[PDB]
Amino acid sequence: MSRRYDSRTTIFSPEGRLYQVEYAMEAIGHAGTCLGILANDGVLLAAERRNIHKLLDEVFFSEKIYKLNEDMACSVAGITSDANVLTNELRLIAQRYLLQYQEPIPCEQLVTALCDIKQAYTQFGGKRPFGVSLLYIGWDKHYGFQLYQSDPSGNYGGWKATCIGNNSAAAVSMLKQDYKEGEMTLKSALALAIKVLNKTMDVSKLSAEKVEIATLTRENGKTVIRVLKQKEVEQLIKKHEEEEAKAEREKKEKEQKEKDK
Amino acid sequence: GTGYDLSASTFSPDGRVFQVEYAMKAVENSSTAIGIRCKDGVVFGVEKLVLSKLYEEGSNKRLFNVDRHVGMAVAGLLADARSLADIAREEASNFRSNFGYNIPLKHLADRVAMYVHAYTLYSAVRPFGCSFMLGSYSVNDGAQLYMIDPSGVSYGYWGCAIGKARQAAKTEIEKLQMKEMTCRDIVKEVAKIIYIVHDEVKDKAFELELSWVGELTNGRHEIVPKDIREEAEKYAKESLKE
Amino acid sequence: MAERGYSFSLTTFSPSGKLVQIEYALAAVAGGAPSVGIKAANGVVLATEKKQKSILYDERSVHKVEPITKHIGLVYSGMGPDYRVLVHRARKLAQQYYLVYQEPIPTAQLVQRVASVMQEYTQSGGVRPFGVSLLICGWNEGRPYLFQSDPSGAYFAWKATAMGKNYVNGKTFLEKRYNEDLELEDAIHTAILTLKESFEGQMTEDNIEVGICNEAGFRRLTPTEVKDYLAAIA
Amino acid sequence: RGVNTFSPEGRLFQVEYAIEAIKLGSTAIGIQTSEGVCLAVEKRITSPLMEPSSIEKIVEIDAHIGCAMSGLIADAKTLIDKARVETQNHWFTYNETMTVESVTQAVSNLALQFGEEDADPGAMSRPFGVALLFGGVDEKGPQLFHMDPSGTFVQCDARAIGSASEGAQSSLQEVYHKSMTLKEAIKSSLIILKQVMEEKLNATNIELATVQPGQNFHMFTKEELEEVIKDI
Amino acid sequence: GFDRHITIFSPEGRLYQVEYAFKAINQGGLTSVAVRGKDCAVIVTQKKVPDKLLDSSTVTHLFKITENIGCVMTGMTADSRSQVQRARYEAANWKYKYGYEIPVDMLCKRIADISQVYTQNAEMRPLGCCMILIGIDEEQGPQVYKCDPAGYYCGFKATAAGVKQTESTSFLEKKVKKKFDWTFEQTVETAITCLSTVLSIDFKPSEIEVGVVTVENPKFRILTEAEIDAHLVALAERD
Amino acid sequence: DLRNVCTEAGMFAIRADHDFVVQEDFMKAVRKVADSKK
Amino acid sequence: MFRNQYDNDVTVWSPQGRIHQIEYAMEAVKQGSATVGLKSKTHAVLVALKRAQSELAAHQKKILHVDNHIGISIAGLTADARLLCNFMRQECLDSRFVFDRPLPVSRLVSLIGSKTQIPTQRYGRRPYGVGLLIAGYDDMGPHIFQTCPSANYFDCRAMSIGARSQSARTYLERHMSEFMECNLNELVKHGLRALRETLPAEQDLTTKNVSIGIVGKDLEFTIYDDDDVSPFL
Repeated sequence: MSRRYDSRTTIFSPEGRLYQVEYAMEAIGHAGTCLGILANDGVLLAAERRNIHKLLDEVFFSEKIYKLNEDMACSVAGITSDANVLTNELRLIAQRYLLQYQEPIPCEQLVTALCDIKQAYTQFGGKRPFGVSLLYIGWDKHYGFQLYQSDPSGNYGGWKATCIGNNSAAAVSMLKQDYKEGEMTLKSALALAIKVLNKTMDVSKLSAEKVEIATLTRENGKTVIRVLKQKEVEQLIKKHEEEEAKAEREKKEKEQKEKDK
Repeated sequence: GTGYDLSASTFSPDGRVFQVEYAMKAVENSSTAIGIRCKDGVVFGVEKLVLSKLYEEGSNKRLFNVDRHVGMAVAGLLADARSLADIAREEASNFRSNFGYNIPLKHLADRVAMYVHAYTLYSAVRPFGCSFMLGSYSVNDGAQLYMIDPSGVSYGYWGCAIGKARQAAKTEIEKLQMKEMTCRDIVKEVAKIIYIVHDEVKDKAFELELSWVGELTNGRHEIVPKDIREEAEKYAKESLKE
Repeated sequence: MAERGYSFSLTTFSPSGKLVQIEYALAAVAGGAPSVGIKAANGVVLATEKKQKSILYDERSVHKVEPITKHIGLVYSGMGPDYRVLVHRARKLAQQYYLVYQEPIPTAQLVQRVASVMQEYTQSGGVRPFGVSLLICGWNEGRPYLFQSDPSGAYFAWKATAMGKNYVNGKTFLEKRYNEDLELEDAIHTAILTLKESFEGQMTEDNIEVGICNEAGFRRLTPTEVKDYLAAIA
Repeated sequence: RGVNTFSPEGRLFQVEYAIEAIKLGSTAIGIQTSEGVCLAVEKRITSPLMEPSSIEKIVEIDAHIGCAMSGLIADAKTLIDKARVETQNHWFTYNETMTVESVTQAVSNLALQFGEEDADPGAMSRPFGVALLFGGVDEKGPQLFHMDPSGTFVQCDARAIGSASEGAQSSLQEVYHKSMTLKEAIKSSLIILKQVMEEKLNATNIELATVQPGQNFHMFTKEELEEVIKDI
Repeated sequence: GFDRHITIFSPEGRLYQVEYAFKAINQGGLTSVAVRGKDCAVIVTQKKVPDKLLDSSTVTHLFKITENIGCVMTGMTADSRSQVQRARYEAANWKYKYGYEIPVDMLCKRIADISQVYTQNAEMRPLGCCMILIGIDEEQGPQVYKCDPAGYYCGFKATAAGVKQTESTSFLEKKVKKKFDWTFEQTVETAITCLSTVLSIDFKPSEIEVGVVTVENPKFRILTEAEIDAHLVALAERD
Repeated sequence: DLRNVCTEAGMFAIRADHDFVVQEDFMKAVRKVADSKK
Repeated sequence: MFRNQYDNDVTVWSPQGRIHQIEYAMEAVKQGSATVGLKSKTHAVLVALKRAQSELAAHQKKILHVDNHIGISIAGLTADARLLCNFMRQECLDSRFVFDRPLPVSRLVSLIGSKTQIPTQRYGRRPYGVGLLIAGYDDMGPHIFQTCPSANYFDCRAMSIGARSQSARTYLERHMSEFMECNLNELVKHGLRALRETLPAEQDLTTKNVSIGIVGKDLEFTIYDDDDVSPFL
């Protein structure tokens, strides 16, 4: 013939969607939890760190958090191998725009480039698809702070707060309740992340080494980028733990007060 | 399914592919040609089966030329042989002009050998199903006879033969002299061999075809038709009738 | 054809969400002769075993450690031909890029290039990825060193690691014995012991290949030098 | 399972399938008479919130050749763009008139490109699913050709193609005559067109056109169609 | 796994198809052997024919790759001949470009890389051949390198070819303890002897084809009958 | 396997009506058996 | 089974080494019209049947003026034939520009063949399924060739394509000797008779289907069309 090797891939069926697209989603779900809380002050970003050992080393704080701009950073959910290829093109387009326009690229435009790549493959290309989701922590000087999300299905959103990674449904629900429309500050947010993070974690002990946290705020330049240190993170956790203990204690006092069972 | 008729760019549990064995079966399935080399030159002779009277030959034969010093004969499918050959003469010609020499027989072979082996490594282009017999007389080297197989194998020969008859012909040939008299004498002798071979093939008529590269031809490639073909025929008709 | 063939890859998404070919390569890795690495902090030690299986050999002919650069070296577990080829392309890329500049090579960048070549082959069909795992060993200044590269296309930092046959068992031995401050001579003693424990068919001064990165990067040990250490503690 | 296949029958698969697709479309009718060619069509309708005013399927290629098309309608939109240009190119080059037939050949070359094999140079994977009734007037007078999805052209004087074609062609025979009046014809055409229908006979689902030498290619207007209804 | 129209990674650890190249690499009955000394490096082969309607003065399985380098091939004939042609071009080019002589080893390594790519293609197979390179270097002395078409090549103290390699290996090891005690010709004699035991044929003047590489010469030459018979006679005297 | 070839030659002699064999019968006999074989 | 296998490989080879593709191609020639070819070798004639699909149609031509000294009849589908014909006309045009010679039709036919044969020898190309009887009046006289989509090139003194080719062949062999190197008139009569043999023979002779085309010593390409054959009837 001239082609007959194929397994009849990357085609439609009575499914009415695409099999391969669907498959990817489950792999996203596996990978460590990442959380974005967006507030009227700053942007809080937290991600939960996977396997760490004592033979393993820390060469950066950056191991889930990657800087795409001097006002953009992302959390990537997906296999490492694919992601590094993808990341480089994304960094590169901002630099084009920077060259011509002579000021930073809009956040929305940078998100638009990623979906365009993927879609081409699904119409026809000859190269298998991929699957990566980014959570965007970003800022602007005429539209204020931005948080976005991207999915490989070509659906991106904007959020006040969203979480993706393991136990996505439960985390989203809790997140919806503790939240208040506006009226949010960083300090409130520090607690909010951990509270939700602990409930998704199975390991009963929480420690500063299982988490990475960062905030992007403004003051100077366009922003100040803060990478939070392990002692500071540990301090937030202990303070927070003492608050969970404290809540529980008040509740027990109320139960005794009603009449004990 | 054997899983390797499909390929022709891979190995099998038999090593080479089934497709390549098959090409070897198809030459044997064809008619019958022989060749005899001597110290004065080399003779080619081939049997052609007659179909019906409507037909006539005028560009389709089984004896083919290479260049204008090279003689070419084949077993297998006609159309494909002609396709190999037109290119060979052309490749030979660019050489001939470029290096300024009148190509060897040996160099020509190498060039063809390489083409066929390349087609065995891929599944893009199905192989030829021919076997080609070539040779001549070189002014300072002698006579040399080669045969190239579709099996990616080629050698220098004293005699070679192909066709259904192959085994049997080589036996008779094997019986005869190394020198084998003079070339002229061989023209008669080859005709007996074909003459006798036809009793074994006989279901319909044949036409006897002979060719030569002779000391008298001065190393050029020519057909032997004319009275010369007919005398050799008379001598066979006298000796036996078979 | 000459441009036809399989445009998409052999590897394919599964309803498992695993990559079949990738899974097989961990097996491909598994078959390798015993490898270890110890980072002596100021130094680096990499070691492996040359199995031997035909008495008929010459010299110490081919290695299993080749210098990419004068500062970084590779050793591996997986398939040998793949290794030779992998070294050639990289070796070409390392020299060309770092003679444009006169700066000496950063470690991470080599890793980024090896992983991409591995990854493009995952992206494209017709050709299959390599089924080797590498230990990128170097030295430079006060930087961290000793890195591992997967046939997967992933990288990680380590202080110590092991490859080859029974990789999990050796690593468990390694984990316990390897702690705190050690010496470059000391790290060699340990690595031989860890390799012996994995398997000894024998050890001679030609079953062992040890190389270090310390003074001015990569230096190749003499056969006598290693033998002195074998006596120093068998 | 190639579609680059010749087929064991040696009768290509894809061409045969096309005829079926055609049996699903409407009915289009042509009678060419002694002087003039008439083409009549069903452009149909279905709902009341639809505007078939918008729709058409009989087009004028030029003011002296026309065509009616039938089948997978989107393909015919591609088909015409190529033809229309090619005709126009001949006017740049010699400023002269093309024959109905020359135009029909040019488009048939383009009918063979299906495959990515080596019998056809690729661009398409499959052919155009449409037949066309090509009409014109020139010095060879009014003529009609039937463009066959089999990438071939046959000449005709009367033809129906469509779902109803098997019946229609039979019906077409009795009414046809080598000499018959043009106006008379239009009434005869109307009768066959009536017979096939299940839906109402209105001037808002059927369309007539003719070409006559005395007035060029003319599309027939609503007011005109309504009058034709009155007569029969 | 699926060998059917593609070749992939398998839990097999090898490939059925790679094994099949190893297995049938001869379809005749030739066997070969090569030994290395510091006085010579010799390859001993056979000459055999099926009939005598065939010539034997052009039939050979020993190739002169270049003046210094010699190559004996064990492999399918079509594949052996192709590879030679490819090599001949690559060597020549290496001479042109570098201006210096091509090392034996260098060729084996270069060729090996060409084999390897074909192992990655599932649109093309590797050529089926084992190539033994022999030569006289001035940079380590004589060198004997065998390749296999897996991409594997290595240099050996001596090696053997044909289908009975392992059997020849056993003689070889016995011998290989002492081999620097053989002078020139006595190398040759032993070399004849180990093929005659395996193959179980006391040779004849037109059945054998000894090729020798000679130290202090850049010659690769196939030996004349008088010398070949002188040896053959020499083993009779010890029987 | 060789024995059959010998006897095979012997059939052809009975056909020829001689108790007298030739080299040719053996050459042909051997080839006849070889083909028939695995 | 494996019918689909043998379609899927155009590189096909079977245990019996057959190539099915050629086989398919032959069935397609037999599906076409009826055509005969005849030559005296000083005149050549071809009676060709041109048929019509239905009553209200009129017959489609199968006699093509390739050149003003060479020509063909087609037998098989019309669409492929057009494509081949452009290549051959242009090959005649450069012969005229460059060389200013007609060029042997024998030499021409052989060249066309190769270019087709080589794509069967690799991926792609389906059979073209038209056979031809190619006539032309060259330097050594007229000559007749049969081109097949198996690229089987043969010169014959007469031939036929169309279902029940064999029938007419047997008559051609019988009358063969009568043909000699004369008479225009006689060749056509035998053709009209012969053509009857190719048909089922329940269909009676008609002047609208038949078409007669001649080339000869001082003749070039001429067609007798419809009624025009009645004078010579």
